[PDB]
Amino acid sequence: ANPLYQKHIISINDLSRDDLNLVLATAAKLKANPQPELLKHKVIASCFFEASTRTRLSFETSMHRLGASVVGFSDSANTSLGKKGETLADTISVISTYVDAIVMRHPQEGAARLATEFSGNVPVLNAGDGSNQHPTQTLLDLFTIQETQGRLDNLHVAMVGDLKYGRTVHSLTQALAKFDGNRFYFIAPDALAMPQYILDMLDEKGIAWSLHSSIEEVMAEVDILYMTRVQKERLAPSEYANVKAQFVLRASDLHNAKANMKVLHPLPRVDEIATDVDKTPHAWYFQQAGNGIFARQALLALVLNRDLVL
Amino acid sequence: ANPLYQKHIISINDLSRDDLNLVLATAAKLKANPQPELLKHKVIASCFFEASTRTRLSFETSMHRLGASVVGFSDSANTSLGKKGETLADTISVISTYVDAIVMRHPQEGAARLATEFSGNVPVLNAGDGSNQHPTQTLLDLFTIQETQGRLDNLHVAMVGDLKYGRTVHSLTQALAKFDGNRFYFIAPDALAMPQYILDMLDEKGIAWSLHSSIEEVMAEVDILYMTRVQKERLAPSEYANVKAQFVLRASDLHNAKANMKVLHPLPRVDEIATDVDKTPHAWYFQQAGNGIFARQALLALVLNRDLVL
Amino acid sequence: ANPLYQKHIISINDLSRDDLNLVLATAAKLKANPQPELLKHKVIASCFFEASTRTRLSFETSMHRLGASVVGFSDSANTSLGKKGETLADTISVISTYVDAIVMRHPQEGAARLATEFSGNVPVLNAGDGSNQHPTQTLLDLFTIQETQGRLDNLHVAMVGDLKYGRTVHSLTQALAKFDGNRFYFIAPDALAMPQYILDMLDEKGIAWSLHSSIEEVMAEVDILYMTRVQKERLAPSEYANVKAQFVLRASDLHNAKANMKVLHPLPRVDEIATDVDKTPHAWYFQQAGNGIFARQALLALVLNRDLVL
Amino acid sequence: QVEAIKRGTVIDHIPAQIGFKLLSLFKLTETDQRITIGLNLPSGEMGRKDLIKIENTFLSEDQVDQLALYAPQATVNRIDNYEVVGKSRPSLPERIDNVLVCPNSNCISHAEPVSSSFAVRKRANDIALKCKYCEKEFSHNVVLAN
Amino acid sequence: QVEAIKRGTVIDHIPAQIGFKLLSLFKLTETDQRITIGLNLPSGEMGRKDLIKIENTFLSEDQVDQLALYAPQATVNRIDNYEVVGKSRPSLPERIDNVLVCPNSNCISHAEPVSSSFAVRKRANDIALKCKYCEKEFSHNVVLAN
Ligand SMILES: N[C@@H](CC(=O)O)C(=O)O
Ligand SMILES: N[C@@H](CC(=O)O)C(=O)O
Ligand SMILES: N[C@@H](CC(=O)O)C(=O)O
Ligand SMILES: N[C@@H](CC(=O)O)C(=O)O
Ligand SMILES: N[C@@H](CC(=O)O)C(=O)O
Ligand SMILES: [Zn+2]
Ligand SMILES: [Zn+2]
Repeated sequence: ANPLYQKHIISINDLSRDDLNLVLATAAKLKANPQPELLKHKVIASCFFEASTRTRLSFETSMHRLGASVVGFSDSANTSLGKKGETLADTISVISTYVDAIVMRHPQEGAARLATEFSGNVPVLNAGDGSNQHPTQTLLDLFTIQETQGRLDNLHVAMVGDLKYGRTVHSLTQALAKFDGNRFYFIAPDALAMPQYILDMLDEKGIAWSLHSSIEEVMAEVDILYMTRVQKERLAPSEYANVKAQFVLRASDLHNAKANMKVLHPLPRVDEIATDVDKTPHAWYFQQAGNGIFARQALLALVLNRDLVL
Repeated sequence: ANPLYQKHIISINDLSRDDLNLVLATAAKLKANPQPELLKHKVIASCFFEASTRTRLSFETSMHRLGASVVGFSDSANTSLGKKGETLADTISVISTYVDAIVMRHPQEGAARLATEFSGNVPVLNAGDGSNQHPTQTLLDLFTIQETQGRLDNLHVAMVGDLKYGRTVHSLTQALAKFDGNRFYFIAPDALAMPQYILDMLDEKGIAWSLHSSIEEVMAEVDILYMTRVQKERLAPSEYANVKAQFVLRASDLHNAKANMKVLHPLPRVDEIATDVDKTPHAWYFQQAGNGIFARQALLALVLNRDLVL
Repeated sequence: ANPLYQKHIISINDLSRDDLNLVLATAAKLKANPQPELLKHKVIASCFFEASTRTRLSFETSMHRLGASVVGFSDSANTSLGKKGETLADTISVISTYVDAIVMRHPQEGAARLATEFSGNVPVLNAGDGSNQHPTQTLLDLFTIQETQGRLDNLHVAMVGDLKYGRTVHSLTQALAKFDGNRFYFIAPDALAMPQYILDMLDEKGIAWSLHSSIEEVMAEVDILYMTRVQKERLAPSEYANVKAQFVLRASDLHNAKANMKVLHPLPRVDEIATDVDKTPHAWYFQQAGNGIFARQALLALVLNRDLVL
Repeated sequence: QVEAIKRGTVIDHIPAQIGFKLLSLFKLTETDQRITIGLNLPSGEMGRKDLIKIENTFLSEDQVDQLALYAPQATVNRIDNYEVVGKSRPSLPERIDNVLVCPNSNCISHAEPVSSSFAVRKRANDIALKCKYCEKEFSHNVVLAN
Repeated sequence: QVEAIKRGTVIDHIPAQIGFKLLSLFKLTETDQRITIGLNLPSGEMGRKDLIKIENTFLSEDQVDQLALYAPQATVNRIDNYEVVGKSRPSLPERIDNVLVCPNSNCISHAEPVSSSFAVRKRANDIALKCKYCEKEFSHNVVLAN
């Protein structure tokens, strides 16, 4: 009965402002009032064809904290598609006869979308497809923001690092743009600048954004500093000059920031964030990840429950 | 004892306008009057620790064309340095105990100079050391530029491709700089630009040179268009964006060309010189390669035989 | 200028009964009267882009036995074609600029012919091109068949093994077909059968030939039992069932053998010829291999020296 | 008018060198139906153009869809009993089916068994196509490019 | 057939389904010359057929022979001043160059900068193509495109 019931969760691009705060409202509810058997007799497939710790571990923990069972795999080297040459389509075709929902992360962009065309009445949840989308990442991100800032409106947000291959910032920027007055600061190498289709969308709704060469020139204005890792598994050889970070955030150069400022990072981080930033009041990437548990718990219930009162 | 008798030929920077002229002078003599037994009873080592088609085969052919016998290797994997951990210093110390001269090519810069410090009285002829020097290559280029231009002066020359790693341009630019009124055009990507120490050296003689981004800009003025292959083997992973040739000479770009103008290439070429260019009358890289034969008999004769030739 | 002076020797199909007879005629002269300086002042390239023991060492020994000096390589991994991406056409264009002739073996069919189109005046001697032709091998076989049979006519010859990929049988069958009344027996698996274009060529001359499944069927009639090794390197994965020798000649299968009969093998052999056969008087592959020396001095002499020999 | 034939359909105003790409890229020559073709025919409007005459055949949306971002100025018109019964324009839907291929090499549309599909956001500059799978947008100058 | 050309070449009596082939194969349409082509056309001598007229373009006798293994039956009218000033006919050629691809995967022709080439001959009720390079022989039926 709820708007997200039985729905595929593929791209932030297919979601409304409402849907988002609907999952955030649920998340808030669930973190405060836990419901151990919201889905007691459910079997969910956790399928990762790429690599992951946060997304896959947070997801499965969520299913368990909600009383559901999990099957699946962390790499396809042993599936029939990894040894017998089976298509993704067929893999999705048969797995959809065994489970109530399928969570999947895959190396090609669009794999989640393709999955929904072979899963029948089985809802597919995109744990990240190549460098395209990472919807559940932004769901938890928005939750974390909402938390620290108490608002999703007119915030001064800065996104640093690899913006081209960050499915994380692709999905997060689309979502933040469904809200009013948000200002964006893009700090990235020209080779990994942050796609046009993203900026065009920002122009359609005519909202503020601007490129910057450094972090310090926007440090005093930002409410959220979203750091990113260089996707050195997705970039072209004609771009290996970008493997190393470029912008590295340390405790010291965090002096002129706003008190409420929060440093976020989908993780994992390599060198872009010095470990000396960890003991400061701004560091919030771990608390952030911890919120993945309430956000994905929230999503799993809305998709698998006609209704839920809490 | 001619000026070059028993000399080490390792870096053009150590040679004088006279040294070069003596080599070419000799080439013409030998080319005109082959001396089949000039080096009878000579045993030269041909040691290539890196790949080679032209410079290794021509060098060896030369040695036989002068009656010298040859020993060596074209792969270092079966030497003691390759399987038993021997240093290159020791490799040279023992070899200098068997031969009358050592022609060597190595993947590290400075290798040939290192050898001279351990070859005692045995002269070392540098057939290429990393991305540094390639003296015998310059000798043949000059002999070729001279054979088709009538002189080594007030010539307009363009060098395009990988100028940073081209041991070929490094030597040739230095060679021509030792002559008068030659203009230089450097057509190369920012990342593989002619190195500073070559420009500074040019400044010292008030030689005119400038950077261009197309063959066309200079096509009408140039006398010598010297093309180079990008040195993929030398590239740091971060210059990989320049692996593919950025400038491709096609037969159609030769429309407005000084009729005297010639196209040269130390070879091998990947695609920087379309095969349709091979038929045009500006095609001279193969002739250029054939000259290597004369430039090398010449150099050999001068280093292992004290008298000038008839 | 003898009929073979400055000629390309790339495919028996281009030769005449006379051409072959001239070669053998010459071999006998040189074998009888060695001409140690016949090719003084000659530099031949020995270019093997594929493995070889017999044809590469005999060819080179021949060149020295006639006073010619040699340059080349037995592995293409250290040429520019092997590490810098040079085409074979360019490889030939520059090499043809140094030597008086080019003996080459290559893994692709047609390679030797390709070279002739870029070697200008320098003749190309095909030392094997893929599974196509092997002309100098046929020359020595004939010289051998002739040396032990007294003639090249009305002989019964069996060729067993890999006839599809044997560049050896392809050439030899064509050579003998140029003579009169020779019968042919093809003992080979269905998958590695003599190719159609050889059979069709035979039909055109009304030459008798037929397929058999055992050495025994023809053991009594045969004059020449020419054994071949299965060309595992040439096999498509689907002909892999024929990797192991299907016919093994043992010393006990020679009981009913025409006393004149000889066993030949272009070599190397894996197991198709039991070592117990080596002692029998029908054993002639090693002698056969030694003849390669004469057939090759011969061919060399005729291609680089205009006069017939004394 | 310009030399018609009973039934069938005429595709006029095809841009030069694009004509022949239609005959092929649309298996148009797959019939026994009398076809007439004119390449680099002179025109008092485009300078020079191509023109196909398929006798006893028609379109509507089956292919006048692609014609859009192909012959933006072409003129398809049905002919019955020797007469033009309907001149048409390029009905250029915002959706394009399988006859197309996504440039993003890492798009799953390449590896798997699914008919391609693009959304066509026609900006007045050049044409942009967003992929149904990878969601990346491009220029028809790249998707139709060789 | 539309109308008569002033000067050029008209390939007449091309079998059906081949005229398009020939267009694709020898890139006859990569030109600025007015070309008029008609597929499936009632003849009388033969049932029906394809025709290709191409302005200001002539064909050498070998160029005409190249048509041999496609439209063995055919006339090629060299035309000057709207009049047939010479007619020719496809006689089997000695070799076919750079348009076909050697089916032998291990042939040197695939990797190097050289034009393809095959010798032509009729075997049984077929023509065999022998590759100049690898010397392997194939029925024209298998030797294909590119
Ligand atoms: N969080 C990124 C990877 C990273 O930034 O380390 C992703 O999974 O898309
Ligand atoms: N000629 C260069 C290699 C090349 O041509 O790229 C060298 O041997 O240093
Ligand atoms: N091109 C020269 C070799 C070289 O460049 O070192 C030759 O053919 O002899
Ligand atoms: N003699 C053959 C190899 C073999 O004996 O299998 C060749 O060199 O072509
Ligand atoms: N068997 C020959 C070599 C070959 O078969 O090519 C020899 O020993 O000379
Ligand atoms: Zn796509
Ligand atoms: Zn071939």
